[PDB]
Parts: sequence; structure tokens; C-alpha cells
Amino acid sequence: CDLMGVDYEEMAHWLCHRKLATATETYIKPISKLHAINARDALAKHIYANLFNWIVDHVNKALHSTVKQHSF
Amino acid sequence: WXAXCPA
Amino acid sequence: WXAXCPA
Amino acid sequence: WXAXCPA
Amino acid sequence: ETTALVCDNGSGLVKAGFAGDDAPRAVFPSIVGRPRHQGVMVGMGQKDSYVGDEAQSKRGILTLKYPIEHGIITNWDDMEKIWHHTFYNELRVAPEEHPTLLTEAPLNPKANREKMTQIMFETFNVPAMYVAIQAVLSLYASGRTTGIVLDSGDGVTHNVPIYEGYALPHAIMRLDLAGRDLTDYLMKILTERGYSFVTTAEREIVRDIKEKLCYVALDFENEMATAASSSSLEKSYELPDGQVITIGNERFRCPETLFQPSFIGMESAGIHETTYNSIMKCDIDIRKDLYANNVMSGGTTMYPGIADRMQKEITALAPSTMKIKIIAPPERKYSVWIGGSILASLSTFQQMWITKQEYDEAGPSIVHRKCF
Ligand SMILES: Nc1ncnc2c1ncn2[C@@H]1O[C@H](COP(=O)(O)OP(=O)(O)O)[C@@H](O)[C@H]1O
Ligand SMILES: [Mg+2]
Repeated sequence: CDLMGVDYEEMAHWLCHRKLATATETYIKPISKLHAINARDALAKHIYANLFNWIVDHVNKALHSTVKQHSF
Repeated sequence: WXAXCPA
Repeated sequence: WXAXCPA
Repeated sequence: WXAXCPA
Repeated sequence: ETTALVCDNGSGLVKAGFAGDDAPRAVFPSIVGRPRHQGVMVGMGQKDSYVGDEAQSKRGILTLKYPIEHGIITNWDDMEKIWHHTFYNELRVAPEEHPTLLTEAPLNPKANREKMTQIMFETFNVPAMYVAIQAVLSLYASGRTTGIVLDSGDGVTHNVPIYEGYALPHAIMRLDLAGRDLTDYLMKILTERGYSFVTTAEREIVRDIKEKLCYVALDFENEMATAASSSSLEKSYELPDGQVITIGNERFRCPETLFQPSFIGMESAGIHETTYNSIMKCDIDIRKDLYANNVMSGGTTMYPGIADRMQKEITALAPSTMKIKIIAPPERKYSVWIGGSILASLSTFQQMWITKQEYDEAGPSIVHRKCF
């Protein structure tokens, strides 16, 4: 939470609970330790995949050129 | 009454 | 219902 | 009964 | 692919939405109102009937009918209006295009599934349909293959033991106390303090009082003596017109009828002793796994303290070394819908639907053959 600059107790809450809302009203559920570990791993995978797509996008920024590509 | 009807 | 109760 | 059936 | 619609016809609410959603998109009271007064102003734009939240908003002008009571559909023209409103106005979806998973309480009449199928294929022309027992879905909703589900709606209460994915249909208890008979008892007792609520629109004030202020005693006689001896339990509420009404020991007394149905003159035992009597009909090898995994479901179990009172009062019945556990998720009001949403999205399920081809070949009797 230091590295990412987020409130320790907010991450501490959301790692261990999940939230549902119907159209009107909203509920907060505890989750089992297995689902908490699965969720943390899925979050790590999601961060990594988005970081990868972002590095690829800045490489494309450097590789692109302004002339209209006729064919490749 | 007290709530519903008048008495 | 149809017997034992109102519905 | 005492264990199996209810009586 | 096209999603299935998932629609649950409670007695009290309709929950509807699309399979794979985590929560229902439409929830509204399954109520139909008709105007009961002379139409004086010309050109206002009269309407023969309101449905759902429309009938809630106007309800001072309207007679409100519930078309399901005790999980039985008691007049079809209203129920067909309610479904019409569900598909076209709340979901805004062509029913031509989506399978519909309907839902039903166990052990109710067989003419109710036949009609409920006939109307889907003839009136709404749905491609394919299914009908599922309410208490089975709460296990999909709570991640379990074993448990005894206590489910209590507006109209019906039932226990369904399920072990390792096999239902035990001889042990299914159905009990006919529910939120609506709690509400009628609440009106009768409230009359003691002078408040009288008479009409169908006015009943639905009492329903909101019951939801907001009732709770279940952990010892009925001790809190009776307490509230007879102290103001500390006395709590107060505003009617729509701004009259304040004040409610005391009575607020725990109404949900106590779930544990003592004799208050309503109901001969049968309460939900605790029907749960225990349901476990005693199961084979002795599985009782240990049905003493854990008591799953609460449906709105009538939302009372504060009902899980604690259940655990306490089953533990007085079960042998001293069985671990009694009551499982009461905070979304248990929607858990039947959530489990229907899971069930309709499995790929193994897509063979189970009643397709219109089969209904054309067999006629509506097929619903008993191709279903639990
Ligand atoms: N928080 C609550 N506390 C007590 N009773 C409630 C609560 N919410 C809803 N109910 C009651 O439960 C019934 C609605 O439960 P629900 O599960 O929606 O019924 P159904 O599933 O048959 O539509 C109504 O009688 C309503 O008054
Ligand atoms: Mg229900």
C-alpha cells in the first residue's frame, strides 16, 4: 500500500470482502480464504496483463510513423 | 381509534 | 388450494 | 424406537 | 450466445434478470391494482390496471390484489399481466429470443406447472423453458452440494434435504406460514395499542413496519417480562401522513409465530422443529452433514436474531455432540435468484431445457416428465 499509495485499511477490507448490488440496495460479503487467495492472484494477473499491453502501446508509439500505411 | 379510523 | 386452504 | 425409527 | 432469462415468481416479489448477472435487474412487488373510485376529471387518461411499482405509487386509489398466494397462482389473467410487465417493461426484452428459467416451491399442485408452461409457449412464445425448485437453487447460490435448505418466502416455507446432490423427496417438509401470515398477525396484534390497519393498501404499511422494526427474541419469555417491565424495547415509526405510532413488546411477538404457530391457530410445529423433523427422516449416515449446512434462504429469514434463535433451539433438540451450524448469507433474500442465475449458465444445463419442439410433440404434461 505504500508502493501503490493507497489506504492500508481499504485494501485490507476489499481483499477479504466482496460486494454485490441489486438495482436498489447493496451487500458486503465475507469470502473464504480460498476465494481471497484466488482473488489476489487474479488481481496480480490482471495488473501484469495490463502493464504488458501498456508497454506494447508505448513501443507502438515509437514504431508508428505518420504516413498512411498502404499495405503491410 | 388512534391511528386508522377517527375514534 | 382446492380443499384444505383458501388458495 | 430408540435410535433407528422415531418410535 | 443468447442468455436465458431468469425469473422467480415469489408470492411477494418478482425478481428477474439475465443468466450470468450477479444480481437481479428487476425487483418489484408482484401486485396488481385496479382503480376503485369514480373518474371525475375528463381527459386524465384512465388505466384499467397498474402493476408493480406503478400500483405501489398509486396505492391510495387502488385495490391491490396479490395473484399468487402460498406459491399457488390463483388467477391467471393477473399473473399474465405481471409477466407481460416483466418482459416488456422491466427487462425490455423480446421473450421470443431467450430461454426462461422459472421457479416454483416444492410439493404444490401440478396444474400450476402445466399452466405456467402453457402460457410461456402459447402466449410469450419462448424458445425453451424450465421450472426449478426454489430450495435447490439456494445451494448453488451458497456453494454447497450438501445441506438442508430452510427457505421462507412471502407465501410458503419449506425444508429440502440435499446430500451430495441427491434430494431426499420423502423428507421434504412444506409449512404454510410465511411473511404474509406474519403481516396479518401483526395487524391483529397492533390493534391492541389502538392502531387499526384495515385496507389492502394499508396492509402494505404494516408490511413495511414489520420489515423495519421486528426482530426475533433469543428468549421469548425473558423479553416478554422485560418489555412488560421497561420502555427500553419501545420504538416508534411514522405513518405516511405523519402520525407517529409506537411499538413495544409486540415487535418481537409477531416473528415468534414462526416458532409457535399456535399464535395463529396453526396446529403444526415451528420452523425449528420441522427442520429437526426433516433431518430425522434422512438416513443416519448423512445427518452429521445435514446438521452443519443449515442454509437460510428467502426474505422471511431476514429478521435480526433468527439465525441465533435457530441455532439455539435446534441445539436443544440434536444430540449434544453434533455441530449445529446455521448459514445465513446477507444476500439470502436474493439467493434463490442467484442460484437460478448460476444454474441457467452451465453448459451441462443446455440439454435440460424444454424446447418448443418437445412441447408441441408432448403437450404441457411434458413438464412433469422432463423435470423434477
Ligand atoms: N428485512 C426483512 N425482514 C423481515 N421480513 C422481510 C424483510 N424483507 C422482506 N421481508 C418479507 O418477506 C417477504 C418477501 O420475501 P421474498 O423472499 O421476497 O418472498 P418471495 O421470495 O416469495 O417473493 C415479504 O413478506 C416481506 O415482508
Ligand atoms: Mg422466496
